[PDB]
Amino acid sequence: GELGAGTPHEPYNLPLRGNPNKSGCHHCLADQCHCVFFERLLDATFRRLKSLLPTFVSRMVRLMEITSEDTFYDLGCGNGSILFQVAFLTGARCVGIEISEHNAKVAKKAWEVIRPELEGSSGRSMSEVNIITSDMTKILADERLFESERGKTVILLSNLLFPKSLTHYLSERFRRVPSGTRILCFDDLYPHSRSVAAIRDPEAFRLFAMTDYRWQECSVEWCTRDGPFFIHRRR
Ligand SMILES: Nc1ncnc2c1ncn2[C@@H]1O[C@H](CSCC[C@H](N)C(=O)O)[C@@H](O)[C@H]1O
Ligand SMILES: [Ca+2]
Ligand SMILES: [Cl-]
Ligand SMILES: [Zn+2]
Repeated sequence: GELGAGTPHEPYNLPLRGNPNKSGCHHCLADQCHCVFFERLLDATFRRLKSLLPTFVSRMVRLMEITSEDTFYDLGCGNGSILFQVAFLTGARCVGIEISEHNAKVAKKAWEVIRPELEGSSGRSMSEVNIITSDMTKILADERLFESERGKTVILLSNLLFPKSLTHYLSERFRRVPSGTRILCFDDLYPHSRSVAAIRDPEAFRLFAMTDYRWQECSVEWCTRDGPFFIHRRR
């Protein structure tokens, strides 16, 4: 149902439906979804105690082919909302890395209060969610990270406000993750808008299949309008 072709000139884009689906959602292709449920649950949880909204996560789970056999990594997970939604929708093991100690504390406490509610409503046990309080560069400096997962690895990199040096280091490091790994970024790790890119960086194209996307309107906190993001799949 997505429009476009995933190319730089025709990125994949999903227009909002004029009327909500049966779950009240204007975003998802499916006529049933959990976006509003998670909106309300997240808001209630964090009241009891720069972001991607639940509609974005619902679209992402489909785009990145996330399965219960995958391990989902949110690099810069913040309060952990993405981890909670991905675990609920996929059953994958979820790992978040957060450099801010306060944010890691908030994510762990929110997970503790939220997991009982998800398991009570769905009747199913939640997969594991782990929060690592650290700079992601320290963690990813280990070449053995992700290797045992055999490419059953999904990585979210919300790096619009990351310094360019950090994104560049991640672009270098992700060339060496196993085949099959899927990586989502916003400030492109492997700029490929121009046709000469494959001559400038032939290794990046040998190592990745690259797909361009527009995020749906009102799916990101900072913008009501749409914007670009990219999925790179290790060949
Ligand atoms: N070098 C670094 N290592 C780990 N986390 C970092 C980091 N630089 C920035 N971050 C974190 O990345 C987060 C970006 S906000 C994105 C939050 C979440 N991924 C979402 O999509 O909703 C911030 O919480 C910030 O603390
Ligand atoms: Ca490797
Ligand atoms: Cl490898
Ligand atoms: Zn939805």
